[PDB]
Amino acid sequence: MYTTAQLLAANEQKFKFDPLFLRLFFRESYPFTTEKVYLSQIPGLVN
Amino acid sequence: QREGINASARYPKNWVTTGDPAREFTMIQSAPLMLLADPDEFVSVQLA
Repeated sequence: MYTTAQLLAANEQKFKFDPLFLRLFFRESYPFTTEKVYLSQIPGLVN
Repeated sequence: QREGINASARYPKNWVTTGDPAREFTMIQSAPLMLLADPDEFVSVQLA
């Protein structure tokens, strides 16, 4: 019963994480009000 | 406990004996328990 045993340690030491690609590549975000989404592309190719 | 100073880093104590042989003392007491918040942070590489 006389075994209090106080501490002061709550070490996390648990992670290594930074995506950086949403910040390197995805700088622009766009919320939708539309159920579905189009995204087309035009190729230019002549002789 | 007489000064309630048990909780400390070091502990000086100077004192003297009585009687025909008169002689003094100097004293230090302590209790190191050195620690590491992250025991696995350091790697001990034994070179050979």
